[PDB]
Formats: sequence, C-alpha cells, structure tokens
Amino acid sequence: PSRKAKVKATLGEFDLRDYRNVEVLKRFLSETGKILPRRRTGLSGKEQRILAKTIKRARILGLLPFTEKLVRK
Amino acid sequence: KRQVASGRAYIHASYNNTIVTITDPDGNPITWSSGGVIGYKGSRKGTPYAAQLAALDAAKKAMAYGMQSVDVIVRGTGAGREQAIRALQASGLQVKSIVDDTPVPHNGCRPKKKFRKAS
Amino acid sequence: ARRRRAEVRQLQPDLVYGDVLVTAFINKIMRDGKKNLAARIFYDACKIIQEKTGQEPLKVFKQAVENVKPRMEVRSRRVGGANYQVPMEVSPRRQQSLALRWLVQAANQRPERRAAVRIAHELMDAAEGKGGAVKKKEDVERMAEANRAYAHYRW
RNA sequence: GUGGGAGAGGGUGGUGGAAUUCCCGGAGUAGCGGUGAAAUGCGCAGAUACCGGGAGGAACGCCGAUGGCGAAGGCAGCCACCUGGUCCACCCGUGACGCUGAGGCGCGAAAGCGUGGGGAGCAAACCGGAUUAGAUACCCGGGUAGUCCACGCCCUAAACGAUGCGCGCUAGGUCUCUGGGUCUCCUGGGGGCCGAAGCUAACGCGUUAAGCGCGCCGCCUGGGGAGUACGGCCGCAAGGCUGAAACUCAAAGGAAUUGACGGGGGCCCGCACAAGCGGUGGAGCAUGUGGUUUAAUUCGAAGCAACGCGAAGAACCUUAC
Ligand SMILES: [Mg+2]
Ligand SMILES: [Mg+2]
Ligand SMILES: [Mg+2]
Ligand SMILES: [Mg+2]
Ligand SMILES: [Mg+2]
Ligand SMILES: [Mg+2]
Ligand SMILES: [Mg+2]
Ligand SMILES: [Mg+2]
Ligand SMILES: [Mg+2]
Ligand SMILES: [Mg+2]
Ligand SMILES: [Mg+2]
Ligand SMILES: [Mg+2]
Ligand SMILES: [Mg+2]
Ligand SMILES: [Mg+2]
Ligand SMILES: [Mg+2]
Ligand SMILES: [Mg+2]
Ligand SMILES: [Mg+2]
Ligand SMILES: [Mg+2]
Ligand SMILES: [Mg+2]
Ligand SMILES: [Mg+2]
Repeated sequence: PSRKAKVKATLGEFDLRDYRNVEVLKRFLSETGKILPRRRTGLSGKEQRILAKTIKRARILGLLPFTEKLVRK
Repeated sequence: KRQVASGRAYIHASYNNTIVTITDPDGNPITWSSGGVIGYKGSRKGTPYAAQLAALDAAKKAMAYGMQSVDVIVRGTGAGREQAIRALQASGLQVKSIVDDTPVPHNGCRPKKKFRKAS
Repeated sequence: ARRRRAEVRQLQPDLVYGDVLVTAFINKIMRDGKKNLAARIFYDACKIIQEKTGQEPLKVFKQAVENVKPRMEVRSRRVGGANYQVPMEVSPRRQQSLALRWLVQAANQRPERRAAVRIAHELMDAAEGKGGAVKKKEDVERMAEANRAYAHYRW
C-alpha cells in the first residue's frame, strides 16, 4: 500500500545534492539502511536518481548506514 | 554456573533445523540447543516443534546459569523460526526484544545452483 | 458428501431413561436390526450396575462414555512424498461416536459369557478408568502428540 | 557556431560496505549438514550456533522502473581523471558539402586457445553418496580445467524486434524518460500500450509500420543428403568463412479451426475417495468359466460393459456334440 505520507511532503526546501544533510537524508531510509522507493519518498525519477547518488556518498563518509537491524517481530 | 541473568538469545532458523544459542551480554555463548540435541534426527529437526523444544532446552539449560532476561535475535527464514521466538517468550525468560538479523550479501558470492535461478 | 454438510441424523429419546445417548449406545449394541434383544441387553446391564453399584445406571453410563472420548487423534496425510500421521482435535460429534463404538467393541471382547454382563462390566470398568474401551482411547491420544511434530500440517 | 540537458556509453587509477571461505583468539558441547526420505561428508586433534581480530578473491543489496546509455556485442557501489555518441534553444556561419555501400579496416556475449598471474564462491570432467529395472542423469557430498586480471588469439550465437540503412507522406488516445515554452497546455528527442486509413495467409503491424513511396546494400528459390565433401582463405588448436554433388522423398513448412489430450490452471459433480456397517479373498458345498481330459465333453459370451451370461428348468426330450 505505502499509504503512509510521502517523505517529500513532510519536509522543506532542501538541496538534494547535499551529501551531509544527515538530518534530512535519514528520512529517505527505511527501518533498515535501505533507500526508500519513490512510492514512499514521493520524489520523481530525476529527483530520486540524484537522491541515491547522494545517500551513497553519505554512506561512504560514515554519516549514513548501509543497513540496520530490524526490531520487533 | 556463573550467574548471568541477562543476555542474548540467538535463533538460527533454516529449512533444515533450528539451533538456539543463549549468551552473555558480550556475546559469548552460555548454553545452546537444537532439533538434534532435543532428540530429533535428520528430517524432524527442521520442524517447528523441534524448534519449540530446542528453544526451551536453551532456556532451561540457561535458567540454571541464573539467566532471567534475554534479547532474542532471529536469523534466517527457516521454518520454526517463529515457534522458537514463541517459546522463549513463554518460558519465564523475560524477552526484552526481538530483532531480525538474517545476513544478506550485497551480491557477493555466486550461490550454489540449488539457490541460483536468480540472475 | 460432496454437495451438502450431511445433517446429523436425529434420534429418538430412550423408552426409559428417555435419553438419546442411550438409544445411540443401544443401537451400536444392536446387530442385524434386532433392536429388541439390543435394548433388553443394555437394560439388563443397567440392572447389574445397580445390583453392584450404589449409583443409578444412567449416571454410570454417562461416566463411562466420558472417559472413553478421545480428544486428540491422528489422521494419515499425504505430503508430496510421504504419508504423515497428523494430529488434530476430534470433533464433539466424532468424539461421541468413537466413545460408544469402542465401548461395545471392547465389551464384546471381554470374557464373561453373558452379553449383558460384558456391557455392565465394561461400563463399570470405564467408569473407574480402566478396561479395553478406555485403553483404545489412551492409545489413540498416545499417538496424537507423539507425532506432534506434524501439528503444523493443520488439515 | 553559441548556450543549455540527460545518461549503468568507453578507458585508467583509486576506493566503500554487506556476504561466503580460510586463519587467529574467546566462550561453549555434541552434533552439524543435507533430503521426498537418506546417505556420503564434517565434528571430542572440540565441529555447528555466538562474539572479537585478520587475510584474500569475486560480485555490487536498497535505489531499480513496466527506467536509462550504446551501432551491435553490451553497460549498473562510490570517487577523480581521460574519451565517444546524443537532445533541446538561438536562429548566428558554410552553401548540396547528400544517401547507400561490393570489397577493405575495425568492434564483436559465452565457451575455447597461448604466456604469466590470481583463485574466495561456483563448478564441465572427475571421485563418491542416494534414486532406479538400469542411472554412465535429474537430488546430496566433494572437485580440476574454467570462471577473475594482463597481454595475445578465436569470430560464434535464439549475435532476436527472428523486422538492413536513409528520406518523405498518411487519425487519434494514453502512460513514461529527457529538453524548451507565454508551463491549463503547446512544442522537440527517446521508451511502451490501444487504435484511423491502410497492409497481412493468419497472428498481427499501425507516425518506434509489417501503410503509402524513392535510393543503395545483403539475402531466398521444395525436403533430406548438408552447413557435409572438395578446393581456397584464416586459425597455435578447437575450428571459422566460402560451400557442392551423386543419391533420395512428396512432401518439408507458416497461421488459424474443431476436437482429443496434459504427471497445465479454475469451477463442479457421482457410494469416486474419505466416514461407517456388512462382505468377498481362507473352508465345505452350489453354480458359471479357464485349463485339461475325452469318441464327444455343441455353441456363443472376454477388462470395465464375459464368467448363477443366452439357459424363466440338460436323465430320454431339450441338443446344436
Ligand atoms: Mg542564418
Ligand atoms: Mg551566401
Ligand atoms: Mg569474443
Ligand atoms: Mg570468456
Ligand atoms: Mg587462459
Ligand atoms: Mg561446491
Ligand atoms: Mg555437485
Ligand atoms: Mg513519441
Ligand atoms: Mg512523447
Ligand atoms: Mg480497419
Ligand atoms: Mg481469422
Ligand atoms: Mg498496435
Ligand atoms: Mg537440395
Ligand atoms: Mg559450424
Ligand atoms: Mg595452420
Ligand atoms: Mg483441457
Ligand atoms: Mg446415492
Ligand atoms: Mg471407504
Ligand atoms: Mg472361498
Ligand atoms: Mg457360431
């Protein structure tokens, strides 16, 4: 379903090209360190594409994770 | 014989067996069980029941050491994975949490044919 | 029963204690449709449970049946490569059919020459908690869960 | 030309984390593994499951698409460098400088070859276990070449859109990627779907033509023999390219139709199974039959749907022997 609330809505104007804006990028990752789909991030082809390239840089710097453990179950 | 009373519980599920391992907060195993230990051989081991039994064995055996609260950590999607988590909870042992930690490669080694079929 | 859920055929209350379960049991005793000799038999047995027990017959009977009812039983099943005996609860209906069948079955296996006796005695033995009837029940339930490994093949 | 845009397009160097295997340390004990079941196998020289450290090789999860780039093969972790193609806007420059293209030259998945290197996982061959009537197989345990890198070679393919390249003309609707605009929508380039006219054997195609036209290239001319033989050219080899004949068949074949069928799917029935009660299969006898025997043992009936069947009446009769 994914009828949550789109991550692009609940957020202000931000530089999608910023690989250090941890306080915002983290928003585009799931429970795990997985990058969210567009049906969730609410972005668009071109946007999403730029997002990934960014999150991945963040990950190498160490500001963002590659994967997290799933709680609950 | 050490008096822990607070540690982890690793549940290693698979379609062939379920081994449970109780350990101290540092991660060192205190006691363990498995469909095999429990009594089942070959086929039966993977069954969800064996998982219940083995889960409890891990519990009991660890009860002695003084264990009281474990942090369940599931791994694998084998059958019985849930009946284990089940037992641990309803075995006195206060289950502080559950956490899937089934490892997954970011595409590393070519799986065996039995597990390929996915290019 | 491919079409409907076959209604549970109803039964006539007893010509004495006025209970259906009695008729039910009397029926299982009956053979070759000799509903008379059957009823007589059961009834003589009721007398004997008296001439040997402070309790009324109808009460003992209920007691017997109650102990012989298997609550779990195993049913064979195909598992794409094997036939696995699967355990599952025995419905209230089949529960009673099994109980009554077993009683008559066990009873007629006893050694006392007189038919009526065997029933009276088997009923009593059932009341106490012993006897062939109650055994089958115990054997059944024994397997049920002695295969509790396949309880996940719900059915 | 000037200004803008998107991209897993190519080459080189560097680099990140997950996972597998091995090694080291810790803690821990009797099994792990694997299957339809199993076994081979591994483990008390302590395996598996758990924690920490290290080494190494290969591949890049999510993003990821029904998406994009490339002439094709094909190309996705991140970074920098080097480099190809391409689209839009402006209308600025040249002024037919165009299209195609035998041969030539180059590129060309995988496997394969040569020299050297590397080798974690996987895995032809192979070594074993299981299955089977047999199993030189499918399943399980191992495992060498290989898979990886460099350099050289090979030149194939369902190398596919099974659709050569270029230009013009011929309704629309919708979804999508990337550019522009006065940004309800119009407009340009690419990817999909549905459809006008029209085309087609049919299926289908339909501004991404399989429509209507023009230009240039390649190719076909029934099936088998045969992509074989021979010759030639190329290759280290495997082999590649080119490519027959004798002989032989009336077919080989495309699409669609109605059925039948499926160890295909969905829906649904029947004493079909299940539930249950009684029985046959054992015995003796009755009866029919096979076989055998006989001068004759009259004939027919044959899985279901032949066998207490034609026989609702064989001592003579019936009665056919
Ligand atoms: Mg001009
Ligand atoms: Mg001029
Ligand atoms: Mg090649
Ligand atoms: Mg190769
Ligand atoms: Mg080589
Ligand atoms: Mg292997
Ligand atoms: Mg193998
Ligand atoms: Mg278009
Ligand atoms: Mg368009
Ligand atoms: Mg038309
Ligand atoms: Mg037609
Ligand atoms: Mg169409
Ligand atoms: Mg010919
Ligand atoms: Mg050839
Ligand atoms: Mg040569
Ligand atoms: Mg059909
Ligand atoms: Mg009927
Ligand atoms: Mg039946
Ligand atoms: Mg017989
Ligand atoms: Mg005739």
